This record gives sequence, C-alpha cells and structure tokens, in this order.
Amino acid sequence: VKELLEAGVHFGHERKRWNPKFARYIYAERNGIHIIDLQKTMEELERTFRFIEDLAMRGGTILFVGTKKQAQDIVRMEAERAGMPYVNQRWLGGMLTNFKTISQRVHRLEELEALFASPEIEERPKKEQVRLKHELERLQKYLSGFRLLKRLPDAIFVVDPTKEAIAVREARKLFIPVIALADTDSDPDLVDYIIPGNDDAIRSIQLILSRAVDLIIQAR
Amino acid sequence: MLTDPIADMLTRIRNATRVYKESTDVPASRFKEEILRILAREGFIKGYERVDVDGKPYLRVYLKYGPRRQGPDPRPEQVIHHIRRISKPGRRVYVGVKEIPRVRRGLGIAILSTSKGVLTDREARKLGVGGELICEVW
RNA sequence: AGCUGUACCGGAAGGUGCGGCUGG
RNA sequence: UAGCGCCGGCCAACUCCGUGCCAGCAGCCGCGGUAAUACGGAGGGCGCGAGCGUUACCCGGAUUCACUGGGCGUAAAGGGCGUGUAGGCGGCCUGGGGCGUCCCAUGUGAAAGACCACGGCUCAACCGUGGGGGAGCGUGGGAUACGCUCAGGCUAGACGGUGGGAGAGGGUGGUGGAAUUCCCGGAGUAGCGGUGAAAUGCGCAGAUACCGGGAGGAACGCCGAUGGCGAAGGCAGCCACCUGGUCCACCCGUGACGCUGAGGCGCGAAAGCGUGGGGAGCAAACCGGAUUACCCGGGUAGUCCACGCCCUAAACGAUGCGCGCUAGGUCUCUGGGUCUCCUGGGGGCCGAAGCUAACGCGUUAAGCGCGCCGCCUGGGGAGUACGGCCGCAAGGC
Repeated sequence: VKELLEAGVHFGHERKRWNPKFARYIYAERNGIHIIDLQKTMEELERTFRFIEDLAMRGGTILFVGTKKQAQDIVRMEAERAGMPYVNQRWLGGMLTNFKTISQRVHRLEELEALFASPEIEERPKKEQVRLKHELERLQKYLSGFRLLKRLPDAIFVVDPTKEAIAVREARKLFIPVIALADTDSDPDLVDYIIPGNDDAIRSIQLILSRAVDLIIQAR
Repeated sequence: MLTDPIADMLTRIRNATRVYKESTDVPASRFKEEILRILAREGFIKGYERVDVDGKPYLRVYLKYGPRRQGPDPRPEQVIHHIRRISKPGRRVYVGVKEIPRVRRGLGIAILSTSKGVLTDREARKLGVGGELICEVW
C-alpha cells in the first residue's frame, strides 16, 4: 500500500465486465465499480517479485508483452531499460509456437538493415528501392525489440491477460511461465504469477513495470 | 420430490468437485455422517463438519484436490475421480461375503452397509460379512 | 418456398378452400 | 495308399494361355463389353491331410432386446392435454419386532458328466480310485447398519390461515362505434370495375363518385409489444354477474398428509355430419374471361348461433412429470423491502463447467443424479390386410 493506493491500482472495472473466478481478489463494490483488495495485491506482488528476482539472477530472459494504446510507450521504455525483448505493436500469430518462421523474418530484417548501410543499393531501380524500404519499415515496426530473442524466452510479462489471450495461450502450450498484471475481467487460473491490479490507468502500469524493471536491474 | 438422500449427497459432492469448490453443504443425517466418515479416513475428502443453517442441521464437507498442473488446462487433478450409487430405491443390491466387488484392483473402495455397521470392502472381508452395496469410489 | 390435418376436384404432370408449422 | 479346398479385399497364397456383357463365378462388396492376379485350363503357391469341401440347424461375433450392458431435439422412438384407480417409489430423530438382508452350524444338492491328483490299457481316446466344489431349499442359533412393520416425537416436503397483486383464463346476460352489402329519398351524367397489360361483368330501367334515413350479419382499428393468461387446444371493443388457476408478504395452524400413474373418466384448432335458425363479407365444388397452373368476374356448401356427434395435425419447444445440485452478463412483465440497491415468480438473448456425430443445449439443460409412466429394434410393402372396439358417415383406435 501507500504507493499502490494513490496510483489507482485498486480501481477495477464495473460489474458488467467482471469474471467470477476473480471474485477472490475483490474487496468490495463501490459506486458501480469493483475495488481490488490491496493486501492480496501485496502478497501476490511479493511472491511474483521473488520469482522474477530469482529468474533474473539465474540468467533467463523475460518477454514484455502488452499492446494496449496507453501501455505501449511504458512497455517500450521499461523494456529498453534492460536486455529484455518486447512486443508493443501487434502480436503476430505464432511468435512462440512458430518461432523458427518468425526468426527468418528477423534475419530478413538484419540483412535489409545491412543492405541499406551498403552503397550497393544503387542498382535495383528506385521503385524497387521503394518496395524494399516499405518491407524494411514494416519489419522494424513489427519486430523491433523481438530482435533480442535468440531463442524461446524463460518467462512472459503480459499487461492485459484478456487482451493478449493469444500470447497467453501460446505460452501455456509451450510450458512458459506467465506473469500478468490482471484486473477484474481476467482469468486467475491461466496466469502462473498474477499481480491483481489495474490494466488501464497509466500510473498503475508505470509503477508496476518500473518496480519490476528496477528489481531486474539490481538483481543482475 | 426428494426420493434418494444418499444419491443426492453423492451428486452434490461430484458437482462440487467438478467445479473445484473448496466446500459443499448437504442436509444432515446419521447415515450420511457414516458415509462421510468412511470417506474421511480413506483421505478422499479433507473432512466433514456439523453446522446449522437457519436452525436446520447441515453437514459441511471440505474437499481435496491434487497440486496445480502445468501447461494447457492448469486445473488441478481430482482425488475423487468417480463416484456412483449401486443400490437404488426400486433396485436394491445385496451381496454376500463371496460376492464383494474389487474396485480398480484395490485402488478404489466400495462402501457396504453390513450388519456390523457401515464399512469398506476391505474391512467387510476381514470381518467376513456382507450386506447392502451403497456405492463405489475411486 | 415448401410441408401438413381435413374437404372437394367431368382443363389433376397436380389445383383450390379453412386452419397450423418453419423442417424457407 | 495321397487326396481335397482355396490364391481380388475380408483371408495365408500369382504369372501365362483361352474367351470377350459370351460362357461363366458369387458369402458380401462385386468381376467378364481385348493386354481379366475375380470366368475355363496350365505352372507355381497356400491350408489341412485319410481326410477335405458344400447344404441345413444352434451359440458366438450382435453392447443388434443392452440385468452385467442401449436408447427417444433433428437418425426409429415423448402419449394431443388434464384428473386420477391398481401398482411402483418415498424427509429428520428415538425405541420395540427380526419379515427382506448378512453370518455360523447342520441335513440335502443320487450315480454318471464337469474340476483337481494319482493310476490301468505300450501312449491317447477310454476307463478306475480318491478329494473338493456347487446355485438352490429344510432345521437350529446370532447381528440390526439398510429396506419393512409397529409405537413415540420434529418441521426443511405438502397443505391451510390472514393481508394484498397482475392477467385476451372460462361461462351467461347487455350494449358501442368504424366499415362492407342492400333498400328508400335527394343531386348529377357517361362511364365504372378489374389487370403486368386486357377481357368477362355492372351501367341511359341512370351505374361510379356525394349527402340523409333505414335493415341485417360478422369481426372488434389505435393501445399492441420480442407483451399477458391457460394443462394443452387456445384466448383481444366495453359493462355487469358467476367462476377456475396462480404470485407475494406475514412465518400463524396440521405434522410426511408426498411424486408418478397401465386402465377409467373429462377436455380437445381447423375441416366435416345430424336436427332447427341465420346468412353482410369472403369462399371449396361449379360457372364464365384472359393466358398450362397462376390471374379476373360471379357462386353452392362452409364460415355464425343452439343442441348432439366427430377426436385429427408440422396437436411443435418435433424436448413426459416431479425434486435436488452446477459461473455469470444483459433485456423485459409482475410482487415485497431497509428502494444507488436487495429479495421472490414468469418470459427472451449471450455465455463457465459439462454434454453432443455435428448443429447446437447450457439455473426455462439436451449438464450431474433419483423416482414413475410412454415409446424404439433396417428401408419398402403399410398405417395396408384380417380380427376386435367406436362412429349416422367420412373415418378413428
């Protein structure tokens, strides 16, 4: 508490949206909103940070997922302030189950980036250059940050488990531990290490991600 | 109308376990208490407790589940996989000592209402008695 | 667009009257 | 002495010649109409072997009558719906009886056969000796958890009491207006009507369009809804009377009085029938006009009322009735409260777990269970034949 309280962490969704399986993390209902218990948040936060800190010392990597409009910037900033990869534009179907195929796209990106750093581009008439540049920029848009993954990650960090349900399903399929910042409308079962908080309110995302990243930093 | 209390209790337990509820409530009686006791020792349910709901005596059953599983469908494994009713109103099943069934090659239990109380198949075979075949659990 | 209970059919490759159904 | 059946798949075992939708094979699927591993022959091969095949019959496979061990929303299968007799089944606590139930002992359960162990025929088949098993009954003794019975209690099922609520629930009387048709009176003249476009038809005996009065029959616009009520069928103007069902609150009374239900008894759209009325509009059959039906103009039954029959359906949510348990979200009709909300009862959509061949169902289950009833057993012939019951008949079961 005393940091989570003023961050709007405890501010859940309305009664129209809540998942009954999440009722164990609910404290009370006020003014048509669900209030998330904060002591349970503290306990779960402690547990998840213990896991994260152990993983950080061990040497594994964490993939920072999250593509909500108000979460993209925070995800990118917190991820870049570490060696950790991230996805914040769009989750392509099969970034994990179809890792080899996406790695080919990564290689294409690196080769094109090398080519535009070369003076050998003066062939291939200007419009061919145009299409090549379009391909390159699309690749940078969708695969920047994902470039750091040389292999399968050791854990995944999902901003909204409901939003990035595809990523959660993939990670479940491949026995990859899932850490998620859930809210009232999420499924507590699918998350290995849950932080019952807020998925909206920039402030909450900022606080949680900042703390996690700092812990990773000092753990290394 | 409620025609069979014991089948009702078994169904209550099954329905509770299929949705991983930690506890269930059933209307209380001596016979149900005996069934719950036999289940309790064998370590199927966590344990039963006598309570009162609006003055009406109830039995509250605390259920047991395996550890949380890994990968897709992370729901924990069941301790009571299968539970049935053998002898039903309109068809009573009575077995002698010789005819006492063996369940899952000894992995599962069968509950008998013998003249010497409510027992398991093992206890009945030791005591050399038979009787009404209530249910089988595994 | 068909189907169906019932009742007729001396221009039945089927039609019409009174109701019902969507299995359009 | 060595034969017999097979060689497309099932099903172990493949090439050539002959024929060419022929001759023929076949247990099923099926081969043969020109290069047939399926027909006939040959060579090889496979399986049994003094035997090898075929036909007939029985069990299996067949969980394909499902006690072990099936099903009914759409594949065959929920009765058209109530009321209810026999039957089946039935809450909580305590005591008696030991009927079912369980156990011990004992008498039977002939021999032969079956099982086991030894033996005798040189082995085996066959046979001998010994031992045990055995469902089911009789007698004696024991136990009382469950079912039964008999007593004594309890209120969680069921039913009453008091207060209130909504409703096209049903029957009987009685009146309100709009509209169509017809008759009378007035005013006015050449078309009106109808179609995809036209015709038949009506009109100079004055039609259509207009105004006023009168007669009669049937149905009730707006509200009216994805609404409400009933067991189903089904039920809409309004008023009154008589009357059924149901919901809620209080938690006051009885103290298991309950659920289902083969027969029986009652209700049962429409279309039909009989005996009497009635008949405005519409309209089978029928009569005419255009263009094979369709469409247009007429028109009998019928549609309406009373009484008595008929008893069918896509009579449907294609889902029998009762009770209990299993996440929720949203819309709506109707009660109660401490009225942002909470708690009952109906009607709808989307969806947890689960179920399903799939579609889809999902607290209004087609989920998980218990009780009772009905029904299914491949298609066609066939709801046909005969028989029986019912009906005036059509026809129904």
